[PDB]
Amino acid sequence: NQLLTQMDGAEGLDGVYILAATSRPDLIDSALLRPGRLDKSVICNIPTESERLDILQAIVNSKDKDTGQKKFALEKNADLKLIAEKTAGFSGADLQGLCYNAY
Amino acid sequence: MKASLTFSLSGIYAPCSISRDIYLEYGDKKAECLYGTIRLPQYGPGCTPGKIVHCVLDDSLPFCSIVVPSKLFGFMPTQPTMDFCYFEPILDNVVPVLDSVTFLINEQLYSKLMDLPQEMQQIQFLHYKYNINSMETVVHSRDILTSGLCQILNCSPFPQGLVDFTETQLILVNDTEQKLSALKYANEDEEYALPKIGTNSALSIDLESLPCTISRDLLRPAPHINDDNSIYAFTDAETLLRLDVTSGSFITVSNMGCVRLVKLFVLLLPNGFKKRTIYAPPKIIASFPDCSVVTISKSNIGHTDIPIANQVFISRVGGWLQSQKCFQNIILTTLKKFFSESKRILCQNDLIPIAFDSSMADLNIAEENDESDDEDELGQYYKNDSLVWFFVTSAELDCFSKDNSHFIIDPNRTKLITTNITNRRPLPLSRSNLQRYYGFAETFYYDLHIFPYVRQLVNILETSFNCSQRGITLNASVLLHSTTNNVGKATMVRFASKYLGIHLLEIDCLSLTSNSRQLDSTSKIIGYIRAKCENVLPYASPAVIFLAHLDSILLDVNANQDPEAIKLQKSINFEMSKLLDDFTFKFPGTTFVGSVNNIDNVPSSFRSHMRFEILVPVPSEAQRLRIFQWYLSSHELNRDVQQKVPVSYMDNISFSSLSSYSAGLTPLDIKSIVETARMTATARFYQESKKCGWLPQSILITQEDLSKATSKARNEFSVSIGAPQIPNVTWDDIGGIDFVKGEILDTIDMPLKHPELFTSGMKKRSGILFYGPPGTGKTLMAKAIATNFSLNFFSVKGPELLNMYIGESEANVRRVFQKAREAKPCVIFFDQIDSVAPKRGNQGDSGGVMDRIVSQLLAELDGMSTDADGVFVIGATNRPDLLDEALLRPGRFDKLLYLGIPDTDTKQLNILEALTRKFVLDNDVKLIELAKLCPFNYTGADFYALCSDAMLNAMSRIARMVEKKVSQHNELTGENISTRRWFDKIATKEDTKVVVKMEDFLKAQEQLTPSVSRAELNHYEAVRANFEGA
Ligand SMILES: Nc1ncnc2c1ncn2[C@@H]1O[C@H](COP(=O)(O)OP(=O)(O)OP(=O)(O)O)[C@@H](O)[C@H]1O
Ligand SMILES: Nc1ncnc2c1ncn2[C@@H]1O[C@H](COP(=O)(O)OP(=O)(O)OP(=O)(O)O)[C@@H](O)[C@H]1O
Ligand SMILES: [Mg+2]
Ligand SMILES: [Mg+2]
Repeated sequence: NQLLTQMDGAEGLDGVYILAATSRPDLIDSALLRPGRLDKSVICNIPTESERLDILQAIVNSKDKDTGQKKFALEKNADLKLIAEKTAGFSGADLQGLCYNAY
Repeated sequence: MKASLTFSLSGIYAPCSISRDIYLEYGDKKAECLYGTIRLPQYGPGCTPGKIVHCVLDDSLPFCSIVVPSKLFGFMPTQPTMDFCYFEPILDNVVPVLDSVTFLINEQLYSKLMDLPQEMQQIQFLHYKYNINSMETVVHSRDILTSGLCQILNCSPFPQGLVDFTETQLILVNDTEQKLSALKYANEDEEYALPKIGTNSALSIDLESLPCTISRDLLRPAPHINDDNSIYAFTDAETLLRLDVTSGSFITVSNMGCVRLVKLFVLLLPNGFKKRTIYAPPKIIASFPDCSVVTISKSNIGHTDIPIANQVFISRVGGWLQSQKCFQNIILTTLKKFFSESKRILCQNDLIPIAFDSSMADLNIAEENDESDDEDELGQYYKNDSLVWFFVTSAELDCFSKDNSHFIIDPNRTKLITTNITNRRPLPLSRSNLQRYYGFAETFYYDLHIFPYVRQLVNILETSFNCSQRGITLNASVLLHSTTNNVGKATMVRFASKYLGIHLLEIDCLSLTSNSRQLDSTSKIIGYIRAKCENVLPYASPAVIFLAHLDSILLDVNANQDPEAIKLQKSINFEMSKLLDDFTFKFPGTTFVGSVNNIDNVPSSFRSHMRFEILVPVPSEAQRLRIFQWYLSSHELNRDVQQKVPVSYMDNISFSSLSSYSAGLTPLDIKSIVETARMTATARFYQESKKCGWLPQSILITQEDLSKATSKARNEFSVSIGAPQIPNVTWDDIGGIDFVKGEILDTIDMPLKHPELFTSGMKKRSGILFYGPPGTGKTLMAKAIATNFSLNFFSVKGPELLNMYIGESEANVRRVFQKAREAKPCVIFFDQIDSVAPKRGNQGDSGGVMDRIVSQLLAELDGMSTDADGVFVIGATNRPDLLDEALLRPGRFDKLLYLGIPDTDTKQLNILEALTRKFVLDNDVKLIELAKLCPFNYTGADFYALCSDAMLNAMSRIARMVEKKVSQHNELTGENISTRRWFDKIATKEDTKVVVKMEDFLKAQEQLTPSVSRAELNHYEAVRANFEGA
């Protein structure tokens, strides 16, 4: 009841933005979907092979994190970018783990 | 410009005349009907806003001479014609046409004109009867146009301007009440005779003190500067001839004792002061207590009877500022100046007032006099603010005797000699103002009809006086205290002192030269207190001692005491007790009048020996009326300000509106609001001055910004106590609540207003409880209450109360809830009571704190005996079954009002339009179309969501249009640009209203869905069907 109040409908409205995450839409407040509340409910999809392409096209660049030496700066397979489309079933789970295995 | 004045026989509608010479110094052949402007010299604080006048050229008028109609001002040419005025030429004759004018007319001629069905016949009648012609004629807001007949009722918003029926509505009003029989302009009526009006040997008339200052430049005759000074008298009618000796003569008659010669003048023709009177400056009336009917006769004498009195032995009155080292020097120096700068007659048994600015103070000035020429300073800089009386006392007359009234002091043959002091009692204010004559710092005029505590204290002092004038000495004393700060404690004592003609000391304790300092000098401080007091009492008239902030020095025991803390405390109590009681025998009839800020904090001993008690409250609405009536008065604005352009209110101001909207504010806040309004209006004035412009004659206060300033006053209050502010939610920003607004007005408006006829019964409906599904405005109603009514808005946000330690309740809920009793009439808002007050029967483990909160909340809330201080508690809940038996219909919180899903047909429209307030839509897509296109079961705030995301897609449309237009720009000019330069070099104003045409509504209807489904509604509809157990 405190959290359902302080930010909304009083001094406290002013300019604060709020960005949540959940495990479930069940165990969360019925005060969803009000303009005075958390409301937009942005979609996160099931990542396909196309999202595999997207993820590998990100993995291939630790972009400008120490521009003088990229993570995996020196690699084979300059041909066959998207080296791991085979992972299409992985759901993208923590591929930093596979990246550390590769390392 | 200076100009000479003359009054014509008057057509009223007939023009004034412009002289050829002014039509050469400001000659303009394109504008032969030169519209002049004149300032009329008058009695009063300053020259009232000048008149624009329509005029005809005349070559016959002597140099700078000008003529205006007499009866246009209600005066007649039988009365003394004033010979001068001031003139201003209107720049390029620039004048606005009036937006509206209203006229009042007698019912006979009103009906005779309204019998004509063709309005143009009345328009020609304006010409045939009144010779009015458009664009030629200028008209003025309230002027009576013929006695018993036509009058202008208002010009608006301007007081003056041009007229044309092509824009001027010419509103007419019927005098059904015949008040035009009384509202006749004629300031003179012919008397039945001049003989038999008394006898020239003896007239008797009430004297009065002239309500204003007057000065040598306004008078018609030409006295000298060095002699003839200071002393003058003013007369009203053919009375000037009943004395046989005209205006400009001396007379000397007095009701008792010695004669007192004075120069008598006719009043200037433009005078507002009541006739059948003889007016005088305070100087004369000061010698003549009561006896207001004065003996009058010719009493003339052949110039000055005595040319010398070779020494004079003057004496000062006792009184507060007349006995201090820091004033002594300025007192003597101003005395020397005053007596040196002019020659005067003086007499034993007479008083001389002296006035000076106490700001001059600890500035000596080294060289201006005695080693320097006689005329020395422009008092324009060497101002005045405070006033003193010197008694003329003995004088050394020659062989001549008895005719002492002519004693005079040659500056070389004579000297003035101090005799230390004398005792005399000042005038009663009821008969005469000093302050309003000298223009000093004001002392607000109470009236005992409507201020109960004033009636109290005035009666106490009145009896203390008169009982000891009779044989019975009274040791009367009183303490004033208040619950709030800043109520006018000192103002009351001062007012009473003047109203009764009683002397006072004015002392404040805060300015004592030491604190409650640890090393004992309570001796030093109480010694200085008595030693400063005593000095005047050996020659005091009946007087009071007023002590400001006794609470600063009468500290009270126990917080953590040093031994010296005990010694100081007891010493102070003892010495003060002795001092006061001793005074009661040291002098009779001399009254201690204290002031304090926390009556709990005054020590018990003093609290016992004190006599009377008076509690002065925050004022009522009935009192507020008179408060505004004072600080919005002409004199009470004009005093503060240099520029010759005066200020006024518009006569439209609703005193009801101020008095209601200013509820709960203290008098000091009312000053703040009015002076802020004055500022904002002057800022508007100088904004107007940026162009050649219009209305230059005077700024007026107006109802809009005077209303606005209340909001700032309330916020500056709130930042002192109760920091939260609230965003505005005006009444129309909600709708579709008709029954609910009904009951809320039946609870917070009608029982609160009109207690003159509402019985104000011995108990009252305590509050309002809103219950139902979320998103039905039940929060919004509270912000609306906070916006529109004058009520303050304290609140706690749900479980803002509960806190870590055991004993939660005193840590919050007690302090806040009593703070609402401590505040002026104010709501407490609650939300989520179903979280704050669990039903006690659902007992909880782990300390059961819910029982502690609920018990303290009920105890502080309910019963409310002797406690109907407007503490409305109002609030919202989700599901009322979880409320405690706190809800059980004792009327402690139980005004249940439901809110729910609207009626299908048009209340959704009322919702959409209300949320469309200050929204914009500008096509044939009427809101009916939207309200029909939306399907039902969408409800409440979900329609605000529908507008919200429609607006979002509308701004998205505008954003992508901007993206296109900026791309097409960057392709052609400004090849390296992005943002700030772009926006600062575009100048859109057609697009910037960014109105949605349509389509955003349709895709909102596609994208939105009801936020609570019927399967969710059923869970609320169950508790709805409980009807809280019915
Ligand atoms: N009813 C009133 N009419 C005119 N002026 C008022 C009124 N009430 C207050 N004032 C103004 O407010 C001030 C009142 O001063 P006063 O000594 O009475 O009280 P205070 O200084 O506000 O309070 P306290 O002595 O409790 O600290 C003056 O400036 C006075 O002009
Ligand atoms: N006239 C109106 N009628 C109904 N709703 C309105 C009206 N005007 C505005 N609203 C919307 O209703 C909202 C407030 O609804 P309400 O107070 O019932 O719900 P809430 O504050 O989200 O929840 P809760 O009442 O549970 O605290 C406003 O913020 C606004 O979006
Ligand atoms: Mg005060
Ligand atoms: Mg709400």
